[PDB]
Amino acid sequence: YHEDRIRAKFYSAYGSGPKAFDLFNPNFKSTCQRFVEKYIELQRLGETDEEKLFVEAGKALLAEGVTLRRVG
Amino acid sequence: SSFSIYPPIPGQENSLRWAGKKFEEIPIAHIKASYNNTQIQVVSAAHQPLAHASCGTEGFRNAKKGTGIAAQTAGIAAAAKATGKGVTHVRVVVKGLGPGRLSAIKGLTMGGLEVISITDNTPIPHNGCRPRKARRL
Amino acid sequence: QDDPPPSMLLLDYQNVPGIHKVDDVVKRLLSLEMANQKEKLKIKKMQLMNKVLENPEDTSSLEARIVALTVKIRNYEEHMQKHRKDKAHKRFLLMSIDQRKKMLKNLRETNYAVFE
Amino acid sequence: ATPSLRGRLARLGNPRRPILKPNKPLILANHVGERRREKGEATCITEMSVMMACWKQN
Amino acid sequence: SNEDLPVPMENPYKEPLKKCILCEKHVDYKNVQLLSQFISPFTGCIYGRHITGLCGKKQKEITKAIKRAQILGFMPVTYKDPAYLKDPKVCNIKYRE
Amino acid sequence: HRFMEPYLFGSRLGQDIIDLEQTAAHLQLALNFTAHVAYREGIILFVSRHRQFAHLIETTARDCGEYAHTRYFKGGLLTNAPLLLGPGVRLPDLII
Amino acid sequence: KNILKIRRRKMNHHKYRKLVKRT
Amino acid sequence: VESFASMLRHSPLTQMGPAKNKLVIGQIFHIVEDDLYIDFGGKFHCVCKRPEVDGEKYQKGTRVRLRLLDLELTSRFLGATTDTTILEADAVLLGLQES
Amino acid sequence: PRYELALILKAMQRPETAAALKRTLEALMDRGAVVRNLENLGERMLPYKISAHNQRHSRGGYFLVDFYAPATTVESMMEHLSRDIDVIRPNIVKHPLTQEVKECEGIVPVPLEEKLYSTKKR
Amino acid sequence: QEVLQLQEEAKTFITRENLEARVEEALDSPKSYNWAITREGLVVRPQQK
Amino acid sequence: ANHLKFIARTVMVQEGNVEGAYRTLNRILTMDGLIEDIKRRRYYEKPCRRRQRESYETCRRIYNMEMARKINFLMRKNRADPWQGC
RNA sequence: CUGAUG
RNA sequence: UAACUAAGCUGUAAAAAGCCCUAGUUAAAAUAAAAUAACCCACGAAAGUGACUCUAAUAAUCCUGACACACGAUAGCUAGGACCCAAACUGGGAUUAGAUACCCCACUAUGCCUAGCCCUAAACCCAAAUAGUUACAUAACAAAACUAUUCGCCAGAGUA
Ligand SMILES: [Mg+2]
Ligand SMILES: [Mg+2]
Ligand SMILES: [Mg+2]
Ligand SMILES: [Mg+2]
Ligand SMILES: [Mg+2]
Ligand SMILES: [Mg+2]
Ligand SMILES: [Mg+2]
Ligand SMILES: [Mg+2]
Ligand SMILES: [Mg+2]
Ligand SMILES: [Mg+2]
Ligand SMILES: [Mg+2]
Ligand SMILES: [Mg+2]
Ligand SMILES: [Mg+2]
Ligand SMILES: [Mg+2]
Ligand SMILES: [Mg+2]
Ligand SMILES: [Mg+2]
Ligand SMILES: [Mg+2]
Ligand SMILES: [Mg+2]
Ligand SMILES: [Mg+2]
Ligand SMILES: [Mg+2]
Ligand SMILES: [Mg+2]
Ligand SMILES: [Zn+2]
Repeated sequence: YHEDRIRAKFYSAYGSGPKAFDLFNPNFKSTCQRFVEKYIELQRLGETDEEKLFVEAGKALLAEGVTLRRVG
Repeated sequence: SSFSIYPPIPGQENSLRWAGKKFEEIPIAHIKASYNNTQIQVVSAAHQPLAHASCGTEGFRNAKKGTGIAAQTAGIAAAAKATGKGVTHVRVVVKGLGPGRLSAIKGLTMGGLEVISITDNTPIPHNGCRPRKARRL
Repeated sequence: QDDPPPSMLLLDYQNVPGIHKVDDVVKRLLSLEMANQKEKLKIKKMQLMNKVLENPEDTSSLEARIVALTVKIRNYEEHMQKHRKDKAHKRFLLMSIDQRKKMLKNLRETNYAVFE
Repeated sequence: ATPSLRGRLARLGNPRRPILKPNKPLILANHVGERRREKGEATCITEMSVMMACWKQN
Repeated sequence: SNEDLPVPMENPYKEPLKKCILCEKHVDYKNVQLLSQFISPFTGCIYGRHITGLCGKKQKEITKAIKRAQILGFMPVTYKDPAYLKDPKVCNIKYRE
Repeated sequence: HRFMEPYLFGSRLGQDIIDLEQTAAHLQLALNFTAHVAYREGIILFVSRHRQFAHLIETTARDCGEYAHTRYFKGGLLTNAPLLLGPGVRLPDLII
Repeated sequence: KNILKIRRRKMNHHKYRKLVKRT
Repeated sequence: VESFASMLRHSPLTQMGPAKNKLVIGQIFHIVEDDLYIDFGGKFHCVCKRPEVDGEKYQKGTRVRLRLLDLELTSRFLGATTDTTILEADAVLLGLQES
Repeated sequence: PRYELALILKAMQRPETAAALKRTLEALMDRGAVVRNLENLGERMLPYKISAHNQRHSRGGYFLVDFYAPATTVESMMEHLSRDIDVIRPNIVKHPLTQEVKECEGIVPVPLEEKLYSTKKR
Repeated sequence: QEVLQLQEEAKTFITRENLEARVEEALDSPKSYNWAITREGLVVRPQQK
Repeated sequence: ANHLKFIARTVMVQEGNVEGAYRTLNRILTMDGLIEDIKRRRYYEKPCRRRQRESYETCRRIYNMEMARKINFLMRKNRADPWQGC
């Protein structure tokens, strides 16, 4: 899907999210899913540049109170 | 206790001595371990033959001198004549892959010579002279 | 036999502007003197394709492939007088002659005026 | 790693000369080989020689 | 009519291909310090791919450069130069166990 | 397996994904057939050679009042039944 | 197998070469 | 009604992507004297060795944290038409549901 | 640079090395070759005792002369350097800067070969 | 660009005039090509000693 | 011959231990392949026999590598069976 | 090492 | 080919024969061949080719096609040169009833360079070239079964 193209950027930059995956929960939403949920709406907000769609969602994830570990 | 198995080449300034002498002044024991005989010759660092002993000069015979005990006694027979001339350390240079290869090296120690290094100088041609044909046609 | 001068200013540095103002060192390094046989092969190929052909841009044509094989045949013959025992190059020459003859036969059967 | 196997055997699709001529088909069997027993050698030779060294001189 | 159907796109999780130790480098015949890192220190034998770990080009380039320097007179054939004995060990062979 | 391609939805990074529309469409017919054969007084045998759920399958067949085989299937069980099971034996009318 | 025919032609060729050497 | 593709696009296994180095909470469902059969939940169960610290705290039903390395161990060998599946997954043990 | 002369001169003094290098460069220029650069690699110990001109050489000065020369005058310079009693081992090769470096892509994952044998039941 | 590049290099070529100075500057400017490699793939130069 | 002596195929003994240093040198020559090369260069082998030996050794190395890889892959299932008696 | 035939 | 040391060296399951103008170490041209790399699979039409450098260079805007043309591993022939080493033949020594064989020693043609011939191989990857397909479908074994355009061959076995 198109979400995988953003999940690849998330797993390349931050790796695995802080909240571990819970495969038992059917409606479980991970940090990468929150990142792509922010990305799909920042795409609707009229933005085309990938940096302007990526680092702004990376900063918008701090609004909820989660941590992001950029793998150097 | 940093010990390296590499030989102390003269290009360095390392301080390693054996009975006061350097690695270059220590005599050499050339051991030609063939398939039917094992010859040992202890020469000085200036390439002067000090002692010589083979399994043939010890009263052995045709197939007797090809065994390993013959080379073990040949090492003692060479080490006696080497110690008689004032030799306490030696560098052994092995030539050829034979049955009396290690036996002569341990026989020099059984005859009273301290080995400081073992050099394997075996003639291996880079496809030069064509060897003889194979047996059991 | 053609005589390409050693100062021919080979085609890879012939169609560029500002080549005659540069000094003799650069002109000698960019001339046929410091070149191998491939550069002379290209110079001979263009010198023959300019005077024998009418459309030097049409390379896929039969008369273009004939004049492209002629220079290879001539280089093979030049190689053969120096290397007599060279059976691989003798085979390349004897097969390029047959390919040029086949293309000449097709050109004679298709366009006789260009063939002559 | 495992040596390459592409273009090694003689097949119809292989255009070049075969590199390997396997004695038996390269199929992984369902049983490993039994461990080979080591050939024994004579012992106490260096001690028997020094034992006979006493006799030869005495 | 369905929007959640998968689309025929390229693989986004495509991990980049691994490189050889000399990928995008210049193997020369005058750097015997570099050429000695792939020979045995005791006999001078050139190591193979299973020891060096070089993708197919640089193994042949290293072999040709070693064989060129050894006959041009820059690197010894029988042994490794002891001046380059303290070089970083890149090969995957262990003699002393 | 080559005969699994029409029953697949796709491949999610190496692992094949079975579609569930055809899964349910087949399961409806399977459940209907097994319910009809159990209605018509048919012998139903739950067969499975898997050493993890063999006890679950024995207990399920026992609670169902049908028969089970989760052990080593003998050679002539179904073909050589009048010699493996008994003189005159009724073969199962359905194998699940 | 095919070595039987190979050996038959081998014996034929050897006997023919010996006949040529004699005559 | 909900379509299978629509539920599969939003299933968490689809959100995980590649199963390499992923943090997954898995529950132990079987106990062996030294081996723990943990069910991370995807397809198979991974078998891990009981660590030295807090070894008594690992009982049947305990939820632990794992770093998934492979979803299913399969490989090909000489003269095989299909793969040799191990019917197991590869993952390491890190902790037991820190909270 | 087109050609490269890996000159191994005899280990001598500074003015004798300079006169040998002057005459070697002048002989390189007589053949119709322009010299690009001359790099002294230093005087090191030879890897092996080179026997040249009835002399056992244990040391030697390394020099690198790059130059543009026609394809015909390489062997003649080789015969000129073969008779010089101050050169230990002359060798003219192509310059490594001529061949452009290629994209060393890296190890491509090659799979195990399949369908090498039929599907007969063994 | 190739001829413009070779134009600059023609000024540093060795001629009959620059011969005596280039030989003397080469005899006093020793050059080394040796450089090693690591397991990570990084170049290390021995010039730091 | 023309190279420097006492550099190649030379290891120094440690604390008078010669028996183990000889094993070290034998492991050097065996890992570098000089032992089998010397034993093979005793009698000349024809090129067809050399090609046959190389092909046999390559097929044997392929088989041994794949068998060892399958052993290291199936080593996990060597544990005790948890479903004994089902 | 060697050692034929029915 | 020289110098020091020793009376032995080589040789095999074991011996004998042979060389003691022999053997070990230190220096050494010429000839022949081209360790590891190579667990690589490239080049060439095939044969064949992997020590290094340089020059020339690997046909066809690409179907098949001879009895025509050009090549063609080893062995062999002619003339000239080289000959470290190996080695047909041969001569000695073993074994054997015999051994004009396997095993050991010495040596020759030959293998090496130039020029000219000879044109044969289990020259086989026993699978023809060119474009394809994975449909129907396992005589057996082996390298799975087949299409379309062709060329070259095959009519029981021995004789041959
Ligand atoms: Mg035979
Ligand atoms: Mg080909
Ligand atoms: Mg077979
Ligand atoms: Mg078998
Ligand atoms: Mg007959
Ligand atoms: Mg030499
Ligand atoms: Mg006698
Ligand atoms: Mg070589
Ligand atoms: Mg072509
Ligand atoms: Mg044709
Ligand atoms: Mg021929
Ligand atoms: Mg001949
Ligand atoms: Mg002759
Ligand atoms: Mg001769
Ligand atoms: Mg001989
Ligand atoms: Mg005889
Ligand atoms: Mg052939
Ligand atoms: Mg045939
Ligand atoms: Mg044909
Ligand atoms: Mg059958
Ligand atoms: Mg007939
Ligand atoms: Zn690379």
